[PDB]
Amino acid sequence: LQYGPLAYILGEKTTKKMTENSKLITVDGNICSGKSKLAKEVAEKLGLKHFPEAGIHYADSTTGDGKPLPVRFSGNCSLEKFYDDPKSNDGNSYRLQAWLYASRLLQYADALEHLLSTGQGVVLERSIYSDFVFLEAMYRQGFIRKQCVDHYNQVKKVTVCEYLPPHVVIYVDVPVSEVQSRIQKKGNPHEMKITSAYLQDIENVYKGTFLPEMSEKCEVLQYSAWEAEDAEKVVEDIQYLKYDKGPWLDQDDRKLHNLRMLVQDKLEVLNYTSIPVFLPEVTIGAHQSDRVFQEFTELPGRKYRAGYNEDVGDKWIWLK
Amino acid sequence: MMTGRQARAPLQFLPDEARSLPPPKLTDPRLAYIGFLGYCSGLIDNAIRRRPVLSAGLHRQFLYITSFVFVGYYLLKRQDYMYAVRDHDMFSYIKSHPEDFPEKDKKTYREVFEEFHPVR
Amino acid sequence: AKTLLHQYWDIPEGTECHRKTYAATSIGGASGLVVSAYSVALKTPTSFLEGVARTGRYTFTAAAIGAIFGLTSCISAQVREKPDDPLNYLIGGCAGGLTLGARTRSYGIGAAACAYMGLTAALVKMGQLEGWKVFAEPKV
Amino acid sequence: KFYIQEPPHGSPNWLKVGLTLGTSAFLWIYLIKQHNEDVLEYKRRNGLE
Amino acid sequence: PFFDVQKKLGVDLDHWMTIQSAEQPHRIPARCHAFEKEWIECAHGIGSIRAEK
Amino acid sequence: MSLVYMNIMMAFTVSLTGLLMYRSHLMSSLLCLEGMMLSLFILATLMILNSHFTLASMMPIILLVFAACEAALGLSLLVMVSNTYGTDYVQNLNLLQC
Amino acid sequence: TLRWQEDPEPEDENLYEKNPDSHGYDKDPAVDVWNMRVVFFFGFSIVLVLGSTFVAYLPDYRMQEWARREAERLVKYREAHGLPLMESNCFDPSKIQLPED
Amino acid sequence: IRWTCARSANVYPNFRPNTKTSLLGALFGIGPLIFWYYVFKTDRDRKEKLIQEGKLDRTFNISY
Amino acid sequence: RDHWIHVLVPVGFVFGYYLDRKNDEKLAAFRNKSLLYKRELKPQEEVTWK
Amino acid sequence: MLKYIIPTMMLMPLTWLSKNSMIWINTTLHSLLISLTSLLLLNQFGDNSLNFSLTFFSDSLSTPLLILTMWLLPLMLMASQHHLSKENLARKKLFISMLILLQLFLIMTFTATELIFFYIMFEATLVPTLIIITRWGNQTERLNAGLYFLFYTLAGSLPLLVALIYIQNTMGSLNFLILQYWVQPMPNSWSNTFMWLACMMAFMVKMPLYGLHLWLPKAHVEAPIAGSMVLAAILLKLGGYGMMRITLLLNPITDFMAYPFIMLSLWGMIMTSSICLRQTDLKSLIAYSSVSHMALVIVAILIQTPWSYMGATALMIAHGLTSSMLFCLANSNYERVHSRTMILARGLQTLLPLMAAWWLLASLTNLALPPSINLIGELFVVMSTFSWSNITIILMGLNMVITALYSLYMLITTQRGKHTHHINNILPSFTRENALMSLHMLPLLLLSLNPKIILGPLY
Amino acid sequence: IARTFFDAPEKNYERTMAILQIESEKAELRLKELEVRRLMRAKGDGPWFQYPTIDKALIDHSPKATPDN
Amino acid sequence: ITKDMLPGPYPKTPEERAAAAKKYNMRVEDYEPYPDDGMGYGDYPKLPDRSQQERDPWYDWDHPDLRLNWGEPMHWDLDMYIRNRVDTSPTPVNWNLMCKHLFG
Amino acid sequence: MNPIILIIILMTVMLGTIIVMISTHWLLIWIGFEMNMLAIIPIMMKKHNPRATEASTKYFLTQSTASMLLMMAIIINLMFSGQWTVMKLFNPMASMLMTMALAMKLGMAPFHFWVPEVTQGIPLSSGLILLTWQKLAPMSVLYQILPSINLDLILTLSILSITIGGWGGLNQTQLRKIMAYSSIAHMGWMTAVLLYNPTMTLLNLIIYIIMTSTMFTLFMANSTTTTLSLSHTWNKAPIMTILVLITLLSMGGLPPLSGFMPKWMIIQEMTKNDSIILPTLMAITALLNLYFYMRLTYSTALTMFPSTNNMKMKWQFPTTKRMTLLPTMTVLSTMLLPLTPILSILE
Amino acid sequence: LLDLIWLETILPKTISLAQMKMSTTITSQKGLIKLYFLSFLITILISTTLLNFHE
Amino acid sequence: ARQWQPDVEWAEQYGGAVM
Repeated sequence: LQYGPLAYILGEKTTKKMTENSKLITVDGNICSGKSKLAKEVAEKLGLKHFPEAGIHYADSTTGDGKPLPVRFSGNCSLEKFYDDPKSNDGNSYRLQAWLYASRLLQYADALEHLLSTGQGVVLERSIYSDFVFLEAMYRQGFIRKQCVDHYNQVKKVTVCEYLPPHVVIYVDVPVSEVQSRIQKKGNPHEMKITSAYLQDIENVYKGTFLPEMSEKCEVLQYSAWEAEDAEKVVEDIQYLKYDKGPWLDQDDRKLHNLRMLVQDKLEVLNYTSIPVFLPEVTIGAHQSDRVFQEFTELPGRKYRAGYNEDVGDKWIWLK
Repeated sequence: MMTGRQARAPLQFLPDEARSLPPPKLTDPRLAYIGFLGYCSGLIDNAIRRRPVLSAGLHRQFLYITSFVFVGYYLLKRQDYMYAVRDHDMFSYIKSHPEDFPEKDKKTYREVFEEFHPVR
Repeated sequence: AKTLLHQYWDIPEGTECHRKTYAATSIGGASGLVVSAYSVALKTPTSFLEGVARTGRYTFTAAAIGAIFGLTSCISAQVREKPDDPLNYLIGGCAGGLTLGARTRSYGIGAAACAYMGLTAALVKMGQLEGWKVFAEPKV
Repeated sequence: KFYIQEPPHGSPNWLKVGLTLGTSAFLWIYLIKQHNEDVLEYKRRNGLE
Repeated sequence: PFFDVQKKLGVDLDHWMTIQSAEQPHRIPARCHAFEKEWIECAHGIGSIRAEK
Repeated sequence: MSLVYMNIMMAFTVSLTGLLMYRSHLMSSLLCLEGMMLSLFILATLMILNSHFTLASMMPIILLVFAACEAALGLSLLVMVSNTYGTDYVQNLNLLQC
Repeated sequence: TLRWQEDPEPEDENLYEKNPDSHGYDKDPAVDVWNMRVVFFFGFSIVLVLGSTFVAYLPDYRMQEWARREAERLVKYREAHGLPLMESNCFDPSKIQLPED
Repeated sequence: IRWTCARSANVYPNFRPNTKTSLLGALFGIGPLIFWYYVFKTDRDRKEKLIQEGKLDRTFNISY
Repeated sequence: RDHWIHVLVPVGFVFGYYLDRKNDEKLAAFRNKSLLYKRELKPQEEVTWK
Repeated sequence: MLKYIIPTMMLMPLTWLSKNSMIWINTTLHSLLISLTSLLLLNQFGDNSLNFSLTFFSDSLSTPLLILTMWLLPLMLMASQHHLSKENLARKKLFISMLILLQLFLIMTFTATELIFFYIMFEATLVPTLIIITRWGNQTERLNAGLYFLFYTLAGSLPLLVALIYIQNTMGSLNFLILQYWVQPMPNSWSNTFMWLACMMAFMVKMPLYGLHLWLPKAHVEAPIAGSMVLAAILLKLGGYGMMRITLLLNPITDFMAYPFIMLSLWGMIMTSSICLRQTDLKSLIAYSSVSHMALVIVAILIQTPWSYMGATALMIAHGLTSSMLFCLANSNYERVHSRTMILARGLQTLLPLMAAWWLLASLTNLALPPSINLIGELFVVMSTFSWSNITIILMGLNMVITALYSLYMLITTQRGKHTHHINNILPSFTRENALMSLHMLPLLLLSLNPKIILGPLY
Repeated sequence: IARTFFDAPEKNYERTMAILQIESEKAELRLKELEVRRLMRAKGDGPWFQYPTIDKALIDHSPKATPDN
Repeated sequence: ITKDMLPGPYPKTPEERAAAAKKYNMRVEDYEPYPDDGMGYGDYPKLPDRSQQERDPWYDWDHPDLRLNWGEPMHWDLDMYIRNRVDTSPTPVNWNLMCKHLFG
Repeated sequence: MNPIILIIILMTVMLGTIIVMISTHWLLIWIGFEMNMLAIIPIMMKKHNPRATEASTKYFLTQSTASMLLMMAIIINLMFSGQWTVMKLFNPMASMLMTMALAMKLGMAPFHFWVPEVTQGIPLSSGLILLTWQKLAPMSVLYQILPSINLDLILTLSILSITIGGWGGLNQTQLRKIMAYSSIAHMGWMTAVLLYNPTMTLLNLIIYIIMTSTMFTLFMANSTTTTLSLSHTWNKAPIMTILVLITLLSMGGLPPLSGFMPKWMIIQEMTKNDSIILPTLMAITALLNLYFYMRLTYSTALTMFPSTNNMKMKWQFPTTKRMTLLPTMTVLSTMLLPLTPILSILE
Repeated sequence: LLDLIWLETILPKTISLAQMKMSTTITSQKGLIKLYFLSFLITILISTTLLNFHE
Repeated sequence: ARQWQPDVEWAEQYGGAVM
């Protein structure tokens, strides 16, 4: 552990490195709002680190060699199977939603750690505060059951209270008709199987339950499809904001020290993701879990710790 | 029980009289057992942190064994000292009070009578 | 609580059944009073009269236990013509167990109470005969 | 290289290894010196030499 | 356990206030100085059982 | 022993029985605890001044101060309770039954 | 009704399919043959036969036959001096002090 | 499987202690024990009484 | 060595066997002192048994 | 005794540093070497026992049990390597380590001259046995079986610890030789009555006694095959050995205080035997047969005559061997048909002739066919109980019927008749199973030639 | 077999005699320890069970303000 | 095998009796459980108490030796009424006549 | 909380306990007890939850009543003896008051009601600090006053504590309440032998401290607070399940583990005084402690409860918690039986 | 009747039911400090007046 | 066939508010 109470005692305060550009900016929108590149555009104006949107294999890219592991080890779910079969009997929809929520939580922890450790601002896409807008969009379409929503609400309630909201949230307004036009334009074959009612429900829960929810905890900026093409106007708007709302103002060095100690422990971050609630969508039996774990240990560079793997060519093991 | 014995020289781990006793040998079975305990603790330390158990951290295992052997040697020396103190106090109290410990007339079996209970 | 056991034990076995029955009834009533006090302290009754009713029920149950045990033990020790025998206290303990079953309005509790209370009373008489000590003075 | 992120335990902490081996050697030499002193003191006190 | 740190280290922390016949400011005597002094000089070093009997 | 010893011991006893039977509030129990401390103060200083124990006269002030410090701590806890349920009732401190 | 994720029970394996010469010890044929050889050598030809030879040639177990030889001495003494073949007392009655009554 | 589970693992949850079951258990559980105890106690008491009075034939009895 | 492990059990016997012999050296307080086997020592025999 | 403890404890580096394919070969080889080494305990003298040091000794009673234990370990290693073939390597090594620890605890339990050391390792034998039963048992009821076994044993045996500490405080020593020369008679009092009960009830539970046997038809069924071997072949005999050791100090109260318990076995070995006539389960049948045989052992110990003691020793050894062989045969059938019920697989002599021959020989040795040592032990107990009382022969003779009445019954429904049509996975017998049967049986028939080495310390 | 593997009966005999002597001495020592502990608990005149009393070095023997003390 | 296939407690209401008769593969009016005297029988049916020798020796059974069919609810004492054990087959003369003649 | 302030508060707790241990004046014992209470109050309020506030309030009220009864006993002994030296008391009423005060401080039944309450509402580290460190000073005070301790009262408290602890731990699902009831039973064991041989009380205190430290360290390392997460631990790390199985085996007094060492020694000091019924009864009652330990080992290591899909993510991250002295405390608490006579260093 | 019912009833299961019932009665507390302190007062009064622990 | 391991209802009856 390179950071802890001892480094804080000797003088490594996080308020010494936080500048005026050290802001957490989250760019939102629909599934084809064109928000993606826009975030990258922000990332090439204020010198902020750009984290891409967390998929199934984000944690596989974070750890190990960075390669995506096979799907039986990470996720055990498919996005294409969800698009083709939104009402599957194996519970792929809620399993994918829970895995995506865990990946978004890990990405938010990594972003907070980078911001509190280096003082450089971070641009994210679709943080944990904007993941339930998919979940209800599943449940309002009859894709999942009510107990899945109860389990998701329990997990979110017990794990979202320990973090801080972003400084700026950016929303891109694109209608569902132009969204389906873009979907036909790209040509990913499983993506035309999505329905217009799903996108309409996504937009409805974006506008009625999300923007009023964090109107007060952060500064909200909404753009349409042609205001988003100009990044200079966007960075001019975010550079002229007076941050006087939310809980980011009353942050002492002790509170940020506690937050940095929290986000650097990845097992503590994911402690409450696997709560012992037995739902058929997420519960994995004993024999299957044993077999999959035994397969996972046999992967190269995975049996031991990150510096004690001889099969990948680590030396001086007997002195470590 | 021995609270009044170590009441005039308090907080002494090993007093001067403990130097009159033979020290434990370095090849003692108890010292070897304590060293084995230290080696087992080193192996557990390797195991719970996902390391090669018999391979990683030879210096840490050696430090475990050495520290365990050191502490065990001092504890064994104190243990034999306190048992010697117990025996010395017992023999002194027996010698000082001869009337409370009378020698018994040790009869042979030609004079004593034991009841016979047949098994049949 | 030491004078009650003393006044119970100073009566010789199988001599006067009335005094032994009264002493055992007093001991049982004291035990029931303690149990009822702890019950009304730990579990509050919904009314004052409910608390008095529960206290009276517990006290009467334990007093009946003591009276039946003492009466049966003294009568059996009188009619069997041996005072120093744990079988008399075993019979008294089973009579007390049957009284417990009659109080709780069930049969299985009565049978189990007969067995275990007879064993316990026989053990108590055996300890009184052989001088067994549960709160032994430290002598070593 | 193999790992995308460098492990904290990729390279041995040579200062900690030095302190570990040094304190182990110091404890061993103190133990054998104390044993020799104890046996010499015992032989002096009890008269067998 | 009663770790006699004071007697091992030779320091005095609360022995001046333990008894009543101890040293007092301006040598003010208590009303039972002689009785407690006699009891203390009896029971010194003979143990609690012999002291009480 | 003297009469005032009986009276002070009876005062301590009735304050102890007042503490052990909570009625509605917690401030009342805190006041009962400080009444117990006051009776201890009075008993100790009466015994000390009767027998002309000179040095021991330094003692009851400490017996005040430490216990008085404890009282301050108790008040803070009550305020924290008053910050949660809005009142100092003892029948709200039952979240740990399960 | 939807149920949890679980692997189905695997089919029962037959060791005679992939190895018709299997001894039933292991799937690996060389390991199979070596395990059979180890069991048959150290069980039958090392413990059983040599153990039977050891027990058959135990050096006068529990002194048993020795007592027979001693009997062939004692009777030979006690039939030669006219003594009784066996006395009814184990110890000498002279050296036993009975309690008075 | 139904027959085996009924014969072995279903006997206890469907048992209720009543007068019939208790009387059958007491009659067939501690009846023969008391009977054989009394028989063997009587025989061995008679045998010990005969042996200690020098009445029973125990001439060649040296293996017991 | 490819199969050094096969010396683990036999030599652990032998050393263990040796340990038992050492125990005999700690139990020789009555050697040639028992009333049944008290016998004068033969020439060039320092002990009756080891 | 250090020459057997040290190699047994060095078996753990042997089984923990071996390759993933040669753990079974190495462990079986070295345990067979230890079994060969075990024959040096036969140096027994007609007057004095074999005393090694202040801590360990071995007379002629512990020696057959030690030889049986160190012979039994390789048999468990060969038996338990088929239902663990697909198991993870670390769990395989943990299972082998549990077996090794159980053997080490047993062979230093049988040799402890001091009684509290005997108690300590007599209860240290609980942990590996319970771990094996509750970990590698198959069905749901292994947890309840483990709870029943552990709690019966401990609730019976804590007063044994209290009584042993009382003996150490009263007599001044717990060494068995000192107690052999310092034993005082126990008079008639209630304190001595409960002293006898506290000393006896632990071994009563572990024998098992009828009425305290409820943990046997669970723990002998839910356990795996090696667990069945140790459960039926050592631990019951360990309770019998402890009973033989501790009945020395309880004279002459035993002469009446054994009066109820004998009846509790004399009738008991009838009833449990009758249970084997109406058992739908093969493993339960073997367990109740074990109950009956050990009840006969209980009667033999309680009447305390020399002939009964030698009969008890021979009976314990022979019953251990026969019960282990029967459990092996039942486990082979369970592996082939994947169900434990006896009526499912019938007519197996038409398909498996040599295993039918092993079944016939095991059943013949079960019903005490002369001149096997089963018949020798049963006969000697019969002579001693006839000397005890006359009508006891009736309680013997009826048993002599009912035993055969289940044994041949166990021979018929599993081997004779028309085979089951729909069961078509009856593979031919492996060499491993036949080798296991021969290694179980040939020592028994060889022991019929020279039985004087298992006839107890007063032979 | 007797020459190679088996111990002599004389060696076992004398080893058993030594063992019996050692445990007999240990048992007598244990009984004497129990008797000594009981006696020192009862009377308290020996080095054990010496519960502390007040040290007499804390007394002030200087003349006080009042002569009557 | 599933948990609803094992025998359960004694049925009292008619729908539980119907479900029990459906479980044991028999008609509802042919299913008579043992009396509820607390002897552990549960809902297992009371069969007409006849030995296996009384069955048809020529009809092809699933188990020809046992004279039994796959899925048939077997008797509580089937291990007692096999052809190797006690038989209940009718006799040419009466039982009391046999007992009287033999005793006389 | 600042690290400097937390360190200062922890050294204040240590200083208060040391002040109780090393002082020869009753007023300093009282001062150290108030120091300990006042300095340990904020550790229970580390998270600022309503449950923590209620737990701290209950702990404060119980400790305040105990300290006031202790001061009453000190004042009565002052009146009837005229001195303050920490030794035997010179009034039976003061001895009774002090004994029930220290019983309330230790959590002995029937003053045990706060122990399963309070330990549930505070974090794991603070619960460990409570259940191990807070029991050192009252045990020292009980050690110093054993010539004046009534035997009937202390044995009644011991048997009540053991029985109530077993019957309370028989019911819980939460780990912290289980450890609280186990603590109550263990202090019944430690106080049952105090008047016969206090060296066994010291030995049982040390063994209990090591075992509770090992179990709480394992729970902190696995971040488990209920039995179901402890069941889930088999997928994340099996070695932790093996360690908790061995430690729970040792905590029940199962030989040859080190937990058989104290209680057996306790029996060896109570059959010397011809008390046979009480140790047998206490062992029979401790079988219930063994029962719920067995239930925990059944749930954790002897079987495999089902896990969830997100647990796969936890396979990709090594643990980074400072598991201080976990292997040493695991070894010392389980294989310490063959060094049993080392207890003679505590005589 | 004997092995599967009555011997299973008298020794292990009646004891198990007794400990289960005692465990349920012990831990039926509502978490109220007032009742706990009333129990403390009852315990002190019993130990002083009835059991006579202060003499 | 394979070894039985606890299912959902076993873990549910082991994971309530009270045993």
